[PDB]
Amino acid sequence: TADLMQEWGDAVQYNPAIIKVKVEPLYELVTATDFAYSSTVRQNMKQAL
Amino acid sequence: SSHGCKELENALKAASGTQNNVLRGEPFIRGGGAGFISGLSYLELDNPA
Repeated sequence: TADLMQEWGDAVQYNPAIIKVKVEPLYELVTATDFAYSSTVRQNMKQAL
Repeated sequence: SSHGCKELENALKAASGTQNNVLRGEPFIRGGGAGFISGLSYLELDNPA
């Protein structure tokens, strides 16, 4: 019934799912501001991935 | 006296029926609360408006 569709759509605001995603590989977080040798760790991750 | 009969019947009753019934529709909405979006975009077949 269109009532439970309305109720579902209202509830979705508070507990939504992810419909479209755009992502970057996790190694782009390994940054010299956080980790020494960061370029080596990054390249390791690039291979491991 | 002599007598002779030959008697024949042949009957063909073919028939056929077909029905194709197709229904489509796509409400689309931008703006408004997600509950009202879902409650309106759900197609009520008796009132597509």
